[PDB]
Amino acid sequence: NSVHPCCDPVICEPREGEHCISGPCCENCYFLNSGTICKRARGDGNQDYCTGITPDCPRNRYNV
Amino acid sequence: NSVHPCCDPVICEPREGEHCISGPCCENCYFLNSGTICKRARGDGNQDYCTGITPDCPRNRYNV
Repeated sequence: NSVHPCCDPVICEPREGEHCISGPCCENCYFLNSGTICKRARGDGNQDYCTGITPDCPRNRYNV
Repeated sequence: NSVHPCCDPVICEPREGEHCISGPCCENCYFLNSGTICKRARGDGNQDYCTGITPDCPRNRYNV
């Protein structure tokens, strides 16, 4: 198929000015605001939140 | 010009099986053996060495 629209194929980094390529916490090449819920929990209210600085969805650190 | 031969443009990561894209300590998409000198010093013998796990040339930590 083809180049990811966020990717710069001569560097294998995101195009200059963009943050990221893909991930729960990446949207149109930019990081979602930290605090954005990226996964809800079955229920303690210990939900997983975006960091604002990575594209993944970190496990909430209060989880055992 | 064109895609870096190490780059996978649908992921913006190195092709599967390769380590890296470019850097003093990257060669043909693979990490140089750790211990490989990547820069000599003007002279204490405190040279900079590749790590075996990154493509950059770290400053030797014994440097003030």
